[PDB]
Amino acid sequence: TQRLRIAIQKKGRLSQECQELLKKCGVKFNIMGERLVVHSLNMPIDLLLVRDDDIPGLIMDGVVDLGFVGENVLEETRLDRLALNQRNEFTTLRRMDFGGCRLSIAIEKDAEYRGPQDLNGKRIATTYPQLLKAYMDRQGVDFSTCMLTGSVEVAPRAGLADAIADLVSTGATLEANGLKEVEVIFESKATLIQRPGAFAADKAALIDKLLTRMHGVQQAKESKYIMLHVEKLAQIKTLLPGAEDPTVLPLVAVHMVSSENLFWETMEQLKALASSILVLPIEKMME
Amino acid sequence: QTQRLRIAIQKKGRLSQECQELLKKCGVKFNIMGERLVVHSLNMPIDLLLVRDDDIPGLIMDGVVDLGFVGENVLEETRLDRLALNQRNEFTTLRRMDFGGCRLSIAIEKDAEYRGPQDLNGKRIATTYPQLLKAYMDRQGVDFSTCMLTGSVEVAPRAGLADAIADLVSTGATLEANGLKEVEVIFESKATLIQRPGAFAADKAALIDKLLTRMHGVQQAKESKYIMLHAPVEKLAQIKTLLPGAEDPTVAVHMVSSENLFWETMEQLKALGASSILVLPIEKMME
Amino acid sequence: TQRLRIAIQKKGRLSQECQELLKKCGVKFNIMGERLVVHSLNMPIDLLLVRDDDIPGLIMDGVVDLGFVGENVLEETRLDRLALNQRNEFTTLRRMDFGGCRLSIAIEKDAEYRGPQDLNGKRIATTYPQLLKAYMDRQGVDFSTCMLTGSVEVAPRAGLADAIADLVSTGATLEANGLKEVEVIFESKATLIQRPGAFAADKAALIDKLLTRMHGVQQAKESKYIMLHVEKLAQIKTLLPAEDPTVLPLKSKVVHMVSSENLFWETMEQLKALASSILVLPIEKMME
Amino acid sequence: TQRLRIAIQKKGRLSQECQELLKKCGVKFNIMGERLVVHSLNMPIDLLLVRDDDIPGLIMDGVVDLGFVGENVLEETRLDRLALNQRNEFTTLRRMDFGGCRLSIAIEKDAEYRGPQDLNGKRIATTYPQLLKAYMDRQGVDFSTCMLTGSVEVAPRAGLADAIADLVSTGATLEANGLKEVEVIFESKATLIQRPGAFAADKAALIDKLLTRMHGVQQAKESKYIMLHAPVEKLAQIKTLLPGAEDPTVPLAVHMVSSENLFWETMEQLKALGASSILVLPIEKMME
Amino acid sequence: QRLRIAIQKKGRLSQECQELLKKCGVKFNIMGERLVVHSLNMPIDLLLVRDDDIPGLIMDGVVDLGFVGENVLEETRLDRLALNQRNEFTTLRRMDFGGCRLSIAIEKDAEYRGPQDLNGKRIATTYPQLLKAYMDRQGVDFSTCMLTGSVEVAPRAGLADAIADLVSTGATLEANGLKEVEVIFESKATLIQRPGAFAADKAALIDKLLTRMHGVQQAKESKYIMLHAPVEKLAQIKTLLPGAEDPTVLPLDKSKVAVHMVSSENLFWETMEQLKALGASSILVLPIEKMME
Amino acid sequence: QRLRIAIQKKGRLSQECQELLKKCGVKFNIMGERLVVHSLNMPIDLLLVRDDDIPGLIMDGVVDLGFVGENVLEETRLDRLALNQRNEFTTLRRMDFGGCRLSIAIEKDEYRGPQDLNGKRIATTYPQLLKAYMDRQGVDFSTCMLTGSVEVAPRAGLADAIADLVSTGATLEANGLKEVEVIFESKATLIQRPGAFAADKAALIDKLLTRMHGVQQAKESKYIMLHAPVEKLAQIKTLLPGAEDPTVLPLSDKSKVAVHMVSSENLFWETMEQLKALGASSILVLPIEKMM
Ligand SMILES: Nc1ncnc2c1ncn2[C@@H]1O[C@H](COP(=O)(O)OP(=O)(O)OP(=O)(O)O)[C@@H](O)[C@H]1O
Ligand SMILES: Nc1ncnc2c1ncn2[C@@H]1O[C@H](COP(=O)(O)OP(=O)(O)OP(=O)(O)O)[C@@H](O)[C@H]1O
Ligand SMILES: O=P(O)(O)OC[C@H]1O[C@H](OP(=O)(O)OP(=O)(O)O)[C@H](O)[C@@H]1O
Ligand SMILES: O=P(O)(O)OC[C@H]1O[C@H](OP(=O)(O)OP(=O)(O)O)[C@H](O)[C@@H]1O
Ligand SMILES: [Mg+2]
Ligand SMILES: [Mg+2]
Repeated sequence: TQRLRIAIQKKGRLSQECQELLKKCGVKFNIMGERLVVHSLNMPIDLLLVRDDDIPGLIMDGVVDLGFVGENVLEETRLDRLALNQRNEFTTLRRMDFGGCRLSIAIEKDAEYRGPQDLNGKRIATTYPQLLKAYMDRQGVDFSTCMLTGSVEVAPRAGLADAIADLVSTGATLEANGLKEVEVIFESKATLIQRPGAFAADKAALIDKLLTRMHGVQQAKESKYIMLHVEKLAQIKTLLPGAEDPTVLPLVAVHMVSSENLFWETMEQLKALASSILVLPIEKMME
Repeated sequence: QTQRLRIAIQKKGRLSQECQELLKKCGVKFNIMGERLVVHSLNMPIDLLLVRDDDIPGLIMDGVVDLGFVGENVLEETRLDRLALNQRNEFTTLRRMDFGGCRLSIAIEKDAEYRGPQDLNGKRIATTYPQLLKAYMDRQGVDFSTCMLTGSVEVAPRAGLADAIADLVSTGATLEANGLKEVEVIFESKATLIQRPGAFAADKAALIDKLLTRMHGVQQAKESKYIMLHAPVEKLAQIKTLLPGAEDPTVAVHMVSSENLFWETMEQLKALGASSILVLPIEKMME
Repeated sequence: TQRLRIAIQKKGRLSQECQELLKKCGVKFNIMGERLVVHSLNMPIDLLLVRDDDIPGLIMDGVVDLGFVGENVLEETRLDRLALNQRNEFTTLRRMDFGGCRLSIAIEKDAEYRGPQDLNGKRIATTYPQLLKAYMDRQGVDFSTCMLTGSVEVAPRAGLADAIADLVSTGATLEANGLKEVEVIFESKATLIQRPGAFAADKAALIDKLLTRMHGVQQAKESKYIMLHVEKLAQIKTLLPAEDPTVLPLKSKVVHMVSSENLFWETMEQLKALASSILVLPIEKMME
Repeated sequence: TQRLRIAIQKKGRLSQECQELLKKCGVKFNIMGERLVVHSLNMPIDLLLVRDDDIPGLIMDGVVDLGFVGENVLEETRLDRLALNQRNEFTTLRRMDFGGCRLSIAIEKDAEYRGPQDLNGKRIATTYPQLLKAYMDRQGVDFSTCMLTGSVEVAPRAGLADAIADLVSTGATLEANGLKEVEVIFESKATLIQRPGAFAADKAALIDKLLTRMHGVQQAKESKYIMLHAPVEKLAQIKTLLPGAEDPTVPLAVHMVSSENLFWETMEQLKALGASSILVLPIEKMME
Repeated sequence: QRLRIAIQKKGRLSQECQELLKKCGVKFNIMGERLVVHSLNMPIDLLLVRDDDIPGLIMDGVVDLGFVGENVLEETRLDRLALNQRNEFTTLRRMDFGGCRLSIAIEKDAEYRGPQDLNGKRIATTYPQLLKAYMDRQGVDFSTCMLTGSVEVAPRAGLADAIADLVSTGATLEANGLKEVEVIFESKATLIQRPGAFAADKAALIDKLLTRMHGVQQAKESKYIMLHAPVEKLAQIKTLLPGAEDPTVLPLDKSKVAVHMVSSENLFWETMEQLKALGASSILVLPIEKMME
Repeated sequence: QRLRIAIQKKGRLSQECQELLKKCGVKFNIMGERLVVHSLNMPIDLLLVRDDDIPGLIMDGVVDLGFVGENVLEETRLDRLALNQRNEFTTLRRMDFGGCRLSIAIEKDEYRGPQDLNGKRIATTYPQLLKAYMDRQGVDFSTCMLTGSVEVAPRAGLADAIADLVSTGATLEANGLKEVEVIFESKATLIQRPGAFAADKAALIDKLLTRMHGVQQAKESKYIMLHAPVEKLAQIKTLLPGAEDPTVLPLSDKSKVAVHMVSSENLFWETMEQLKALGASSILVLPIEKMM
């Protein structure tokens, strides 16, 4: 009567990473190419392959149960809706470790920027007018907008705007168009959100199972099994944060699980205190 | 000291290449330097702006560019979205292109009955072109709900999001893939060349006029052909009828057609007893 | 079936060139990707996108009306069938100017070959055992076979056979595997064949229309409009071969005419040796 | 002085997975482009990159020593050969954990199938006529065949046959062409077979070394080092949930090696018994 | 014994050279990374070599003809004149391809009124000889920094005040904080011949090939033009197109006449617009595949 | 002021060098064809230069460290010693990548050994390394210096033989030649400009080197767990001279014991087979991501 409906961006780098995570969590399915409803083989789950821009909208209107989407698109649509008294409520279940990107202010290379107040009175081009307003209201700076749905980087050289606010990762497009990033106003990752309202306890249990699995996939990526050699224990313990007590062994030899990746800096700190520092990977876990 | 003529063309898409091709066939020289979105003409006082197609009517309507290449569908949808918010919406149409053809069509599920528009009365319809859909349904006097999606419209029926859809179509591939059939053409679009409203410096006026006359000539050369054939003298008046064109045939008949010869026309000519039908191309012309 | 059914190889260089020719002849259709029956929008025609290997078989069993296929696959299947008294009759409508390739005998680079008789008693690997037999029987030379359905070029170095008979265009694979082409046994192009038996006169008329159009597409590719500059006219006429040249008005000068073949440099040079202001214009479309 | 000759499919899914396994077993070699005989650098082994369809043929004619091939192609060729009294004997050394796929009967979507008997008298298209016959004889149902070398999915919509028997995984091709899978007739994996007859004891020892290593490569894929905390209550139950060879070692803490992959379901079972800090470490290489 | 022709093995210059030999009716197929290539239908061998070695090979008589950038030719001529090595050759024809330009570039945030602003600055280049030729001609002293590539590194790295590189996009310059400020050499590809005497057969062959290349160029440039003009305007139209043969004229009533003729250049729009202005009509331009005066 | 490192701009050698700096915790992103690259998290500049210029730059002190083929380093050292130019530098570490070999090749159709080259003309892009080789074999030859497409020379009648870089024989077979003699086997190397550093910059190079050592040691090393008879333990220890002292745990019973330890090399199958032969069982090898 009702399977769990999950909205994923149809095509994009964000799509593969979302499909990959559902599969790493033991959700089996095949995309029957260009068909946009995908039925899970082994679980009572439907995938809807939609434009990312529509996903907050769908989640907010209860029309799907779960949704994978950029924090940037989500917050922009929430604000566009709050501006029209449209329902804008949802529950955030988990932040992904992917889809990273940032909304940044950019100006022409040949231009001085001491801070946000240097934009007071200038026109700014953006595809994220709401997130730009939120930032400039917070900095108390007045500006004009120039709304373009893309090719934002055109606007300054084209005499359309004094500056822009765009998504950025590399800065290739910026250099190409005579611009430099000068201010991060929003840092986004993908996020997994849930429609508002009540859930059948079966469907509740399913989402809980899925989430616990996602937690495990992340914890295995991050965590590491560390073995080292003597008798300077408590300081070493502090230098390697983790959940459980380290087991201390025979000839001292310490075995334990880090919660974070071991960095070179940390390894170097340990030699400065320790010897035979090993880090083994962890394929799978559940605390 | 003066602002160059600024022309907006879609940055990336089918429509982009065909527009760049035509400016070059009209003797406008320019080279695209990668992801740079302002392009300066080498030999003419012209700038190109490589923007999203959806923003072009917007730009033209706000006078911020001079000329714009855009789908008749995007243009009419944005004119209506704007008239609904008392925003500018005025522009002048210079010329319809012989490219960018496509149609907005209503589609429903394959195994479902459609006698005519009235069968949609009260159904919810998903579309990226809410205004053009409204225009059509008001003309047919049928009431319906909308469901706005920014893309992947074809998802909506199978997903239980809407009873039907209104999408761009050519082949039907996406429709068949998603369990739908086109049942009703509501808008037929080609690309068009529009001009911002208001006054033009007579230099810039003269330039647009030169460009238009050249565009006419590049189209006339595509359409026109030099034809040479042998016929029975008796069949002359009939042959004349079969080949519409501007000038009289010379004497063996030599002449220039205004339309492309189809096979069917050539077969008609052999039937009149004409022989050695040649069609030579015309690279360039000006009546 | 009441629509004309045409078999085309599904995917391959041969596929594009076949679709292209049907479209140049005014047959409109869209491949709805991975769907293997394609219905024409504007003509009573179905396309079946099948393996090339099955097309002679389908044409011979009347199950399709027309078929585009390599002359090599066609003749091999005809012979495999004649060997099992299976129906192997069909009608060839036209040879294509595409799908060119050749079955060639290849041996190891460091090996001597004075002619076919140097293969007498040797084992030969091929995916075309029938065409190989036809060749060797014609040369009266006895040999063993080693049948492999591909990667034929492996056989000598692998000690499977003394030589091979493979399709060739470049010879990349041959050099890579230590071999040289030494003898062309079969030259193939694609060909358009028709099932045997009777046709409804409507369906007959349709195939005839299509063929006349294909003839015109080819004739326009080959032909050229030539204009040049009084004695030696009859000789010039001979040098440029299907109509009288119209004799120019402007003595010192003159000539306008249509060649049936491409003008080659050699021919142009011959003309200067006799002529001046030699022009060649293309012909987009024609019907003699 | 003849090296051990191993046949692997030249190009396909099955190729990479076979090359990968030879390398994981310490056979070094480099593919030099379109070259089809590949010599091992460090072992007395040649690889032959041939069409998969020819591999059972080669193994059965003793012309190669070992062969990697789909169980489906192998059984079809054994039967096609037994039907022509050609040599069809070989020895199966080991079944691979890759190349999974299944031959399935498919019919048109909007058509009823209660079971095999619904096919009695229908024509069926397939590239695997023998495996289809084997299945239908077992179910005692009579049918016609329509042999196609590929694009089988065309046949029903094209009016060439009532149903088909094709390889299937997702169903994409089937949906695209108006068909539904309704009956699995053969489940295949890749398999490693040996030519029949005697082996020199050196070459025997080498195949045995290779097999023992393959066993170890598989055992390392399957096996995992698991570390967890549990109540001493529910220990015997935990033992049952993690099958392996050795007893688990046990301050708190259980260390052991599983013989199977831990699934999420099993990990969830363990948390339910009240176990905590469940780790699974990979094993690159092993030998019991 | 055959005609030996050197062409750059791989590069934009390679395709355009192979294309031209084929358009001239020389048949051959490249079998991958095979570098000595025989023509099927003509007594001609192709050598696929590095562009930098081609002037060298032609100058040492080891090949007969060579396709190469004017820039690498002049750089090697000078490198050789500096070592009293043979630097003599004959130039047969300038190509209408292989365009590129050696330019001086300096840091964006720096003042440059002209070449004299380089006096005493260090300059990086892959073309040390052409750089010297330029600086001698402007009478300016400078230091060099020779690098075989990645020239654009030098200024940002504090290796050099300026650079002289091949320049095309501008992207690399902007990326590295530089601006082109001065063109020192504009190159096209050229076809050169080894020095010495030729067997008259081999002479005749090169002459045939050259005449064919002339024809391929003349067909690119030329157009068959058909128009209507007032008979009074004909002589004037003739004057406006010095690129023309004498037109064949036919009457149509007697006001206008129909003119058919071959231009030597393409008609620009501007010229076509000039013709409408004289009161000509129905100006058509047909392409020409192949031709020979 | 900051540490300047030269790496080949584009080539297989480039990726492997960038990869190693990142595996050593140096953060940076290449913004297209920008050639001076600043590290985000360390006082380190990267220069993306042509490989041929790297020895030159290191030798002229203009950069601090340089990643480069042993072959181009030795060729430029010799080109320079021939012009009394400074050719001094310090070698920090040999890489386990950038393998390739300069080989002599002649026409397929007689070569008994190097003396068969006496008096023949030879084409190469490495004229110095060719001279070094021929001097070492005491053989005289003519040269033909070309910057590339060396394999042309014999078929073209320019030269009797060639000396080229080789990996596959493809180009050789294509052009009617056979490799007959390896004259130089190269790997990439990490070299340092000559002179004094400043103890900050000294400390940094030392940190980087120790990290590179650790990345290599983790590639090579393995955590091995096995069962053996207690009697066989000392013998097993001997068989793995690559080992730490094993932690040994008794089972259940006292017959077999369980041994956990770290090899310095990977275990070959052959070694694992040797261990089963001593009557060890349940030989497991786990990977090691990182170590020190
Ligand atoms: N088959 C087709 N489907 C869609 N648009 C088509 C088609 N054929 C022509 N067009 C034309 O292309 C125009 C824009 O094409 P394009 O594919 O760039 O659109 P888009 O995907 O909406 O782009 P954008 O990134 O601006 O949203 C349409 O407005 C229409 O006029
Ligand atoms: N989804 C799949 N569909 C078909 N075969 C599969 C699939 N997955 C695995 N296989 C296996 O791969 C084997 C051969 O793979 P491949 O795709 O190269 O075959 P092929 O295209 O029939 O090859 P050939 O060129 O020899 O005709 C099959 O016989 C089967 O055992
Ligand atoms: O079915 P065809 O005639 O081949 O046309 C393909 C259709 O698919 C696209 O729209 P769609 O809304 O499906 O794409 P989206 O994922 O961008 O929303 C495109 O705009 C075409 O209309
Ligand atoms: O349906 P899926 O599980 O996605 O499997 C893909 C299908 O593609 C192949 O058939 P195809 O129609 O391509 O036949 P051909 O190889 O002869 O063209 C293969 O036999 C599979 O059945
Ligand atoms: Mg759009
Ligand atoms: Mg197969």
